[PDB]
Amino acid sequence: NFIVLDKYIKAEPTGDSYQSESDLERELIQDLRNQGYEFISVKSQSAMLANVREQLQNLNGVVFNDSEWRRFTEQYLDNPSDGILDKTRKIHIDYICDFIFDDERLENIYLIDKKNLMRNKVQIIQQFRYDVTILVNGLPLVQIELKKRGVAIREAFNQINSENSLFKYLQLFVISNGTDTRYFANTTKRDRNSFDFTMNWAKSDNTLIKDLKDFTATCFQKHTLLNVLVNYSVFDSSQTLLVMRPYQIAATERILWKIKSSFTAKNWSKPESGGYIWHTTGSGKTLTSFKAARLATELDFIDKVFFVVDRKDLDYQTMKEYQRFSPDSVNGSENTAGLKRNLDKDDNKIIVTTIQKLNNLMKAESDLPVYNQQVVFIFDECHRSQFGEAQKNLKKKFKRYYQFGFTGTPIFPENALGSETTASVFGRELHSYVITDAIRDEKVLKFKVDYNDVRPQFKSLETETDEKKLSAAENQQAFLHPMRIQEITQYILNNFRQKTHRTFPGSKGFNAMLAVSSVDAAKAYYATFKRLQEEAANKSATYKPLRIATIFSFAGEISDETFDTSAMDSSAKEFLDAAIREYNSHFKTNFSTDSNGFQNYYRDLAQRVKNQDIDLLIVVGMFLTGFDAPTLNTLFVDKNLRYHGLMQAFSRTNRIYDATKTFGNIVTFRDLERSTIDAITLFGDKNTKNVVLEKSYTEYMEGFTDAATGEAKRGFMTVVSELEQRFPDPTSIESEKEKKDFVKLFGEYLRAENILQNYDEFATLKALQQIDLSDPVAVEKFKAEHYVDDEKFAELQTIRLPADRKIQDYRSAYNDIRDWQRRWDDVVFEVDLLKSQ
Ligand SMILES: Nc1ncnc2c1ncn2[C@@H]1O[C@H](COP(=O)(O)OP(=O)(O)OP(=O)(O)O)[C@@H](O)[C@H]1O
Ligand SMILES: [Mg+2]
Repeated sequence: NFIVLDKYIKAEPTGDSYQSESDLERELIQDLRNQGYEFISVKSQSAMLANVREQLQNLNGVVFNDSEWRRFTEQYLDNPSDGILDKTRKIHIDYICDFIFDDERLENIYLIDKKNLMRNKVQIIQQFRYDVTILVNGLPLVQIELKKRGVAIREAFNQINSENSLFKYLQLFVISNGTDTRYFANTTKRDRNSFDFTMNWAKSDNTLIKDLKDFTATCFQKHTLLNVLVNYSVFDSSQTLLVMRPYQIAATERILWKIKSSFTAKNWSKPESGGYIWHTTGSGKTLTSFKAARLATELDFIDKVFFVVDRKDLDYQTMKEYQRFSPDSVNGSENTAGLKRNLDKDDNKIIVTTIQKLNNLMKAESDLPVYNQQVVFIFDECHRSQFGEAQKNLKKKFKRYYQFGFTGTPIFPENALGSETTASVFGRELHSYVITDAIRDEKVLKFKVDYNDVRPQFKSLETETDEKKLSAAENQQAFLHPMRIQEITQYILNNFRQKTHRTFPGSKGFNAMLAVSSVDAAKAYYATFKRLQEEAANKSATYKPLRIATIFSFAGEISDETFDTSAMDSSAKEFLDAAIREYNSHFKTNFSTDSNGFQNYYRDLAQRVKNQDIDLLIVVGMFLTGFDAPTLNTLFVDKNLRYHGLMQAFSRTNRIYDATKTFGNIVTFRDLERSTIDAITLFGDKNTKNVVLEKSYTEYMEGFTDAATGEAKRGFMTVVSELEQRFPDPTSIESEKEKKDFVKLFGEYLRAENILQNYDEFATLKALQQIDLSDPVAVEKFKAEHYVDDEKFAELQTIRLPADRKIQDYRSAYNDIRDWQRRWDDVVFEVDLLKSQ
């Protein structure tokens, strides 16, 4: 009985007017009542408290007196000092209070029955703003915000903890205009707080369920809702609440059903017992897989659950997270001691480990009791090389097992390259969520891939398709040639802030990575960066330097780098040591070259790249696979990437953040265009690249038509033209209609400008807006910096952009109309783009 349905029957309108908010609320209440949600009238905190007393007393089979209830309220349920985070902690972890009565007996008082869900009492109330609140055992856990049919859901979200304090217990938010319904977690954290994280409910085929009637009839089925709240909502060690998306739940629950059905049939340790999940890169594989293992421990018939990852994919939050379930057993090292120690932990089913360690252990160990136990394996995006050996030993040793795997880049026959196919190893595909689905849902970002062809001397070298010549090409004469490195480094320095959206004043923006071909490349780059930055530091006292850092150790798959720095040669070792010394100096930290020091350097670095304490990370093969950095928008690539490695590296930029991050920038100094198309194609079909790859500069300036949606889009020059024709201003106002039309138009302007900030052509056009009128030192400087010859420099002067001041006036008027709107249904303001500018 899956809560993400294989088949659902699109319901019928009554009807029975569906236009207004109270109409939506009427049908919502009626439908929920048909679904077994008792409706009650609660006008106060007092009445809520009373109702809760009733439900909890019934649920726990106990009766408080007024003194005991008051004490229970003040010290556990209703603590005045409690915030939202404390209530979430109470729902997810601390949901049992061991209470001392007046007669001095001790009893466990549950807020929720998680063992038997349906014993829980669900109820509904309405607003005491049109809202409908779902109470579980009296506690409000769900909030449905209702808006009129006309109201744009993104603006509705844009609009909408203290008192009444019981509403701190809120876990799940849902907001509907009746055409569309979107759910999102309740939290105080602000980094997941944008519209991009709101979610549509769906089926196993990931077909969306937009409207309120069907959302209600599916997501709001008591069994579905309660399972989403209790079993499908992850609370991490940073006290962040993440509600899972339908594809994550579908995959997870299908894995659970698979394990159980395979156990009932006593059919195990063969491909048909387990399964694989194809979840496109960035879709949340680590979150879901770890969650699945944790749920798999809840099966009584299972003795042990292995959750296994690749040390290559480790980073700060993830290690912090694994530490509590498997103390000091998860790291870069080869040591199996922590693994075999956790393996002996009494009354404990979960073991997190790295594939390296599991393989080492399975190599060294023979008679381990676990081999004979009923075991579940969950593999999270493991590289092929280690995985094969691990599989050989796994097959030979564990006698009763169900193994599962998550990947965003499966192994088909056509990419086999010496290894076994994913299907051969894991058997059936239990669920799929592909790249095109993810991009359709906006849960993942597109790529803008561009070869920067600025360098004629090195061009034929950068276009080389032959594998052997490329290997031979790494030296000071060809790829590592001082001028090439200097030109690239100068480009990256010059265009960094532009790429990363640091350009407009006071803007926070993003950061970037530089992926390179080898250790010598990394060294050359770091050195050149320091040199050029010191020179620019001389040239100007107003220069504001970037913070560069690097990490690497020793070696279309991306080559793994061990955490043992001893394997490095002396030159690299000394350069890394020097780099860590400098890093230590600036950041006031102590990390050393030794195993532990380098391990903690890796950790601290991951952390500082995630929060933008470091502006550009110069890496070779590290952090190119699993690294999670939503604020990283740009990857610079001097390296040969193909297929799964290509997709995995590029995906470092694919994390959604908000309206500011439109897509990830991939700026390459070697021609990757063909490899990009091949890679995207392998993992999709011949049309996949059109959905994945962003369109051209010319298309965004002059207009085009999107294939997937079918909609026509302006047309930034068209937008600007309409701004000047229709709104010379202030007289182009004052009526309401003109205000509205202007808000819509300028909205388009802001979205288009924001998009075009990532194109060198537009950056150049904008750049040209200071320049000349007498001394052409800055003219030739403009030509050299933007690599623009005279033939272009002539035409760029012909293209009229609107004056900076006119833009400022537009922006301030836009903001004014917004503030006024606070004190119009179709209209959506760009809050996110505004708040930066
Ligand atoms: N259901 C969700 N709700 C909120 N945030 C989510 C959800 N699922 C994933 N995320 C966020 O998306 C980001 C990427 O998650 P994650 O690294 O698990 O994806 P992945 O597919 O494992 O990535 P990769 O393919 O690089 O290994 C994380 O920061 C995570 O917090
Ligand atoms: Mg991951």
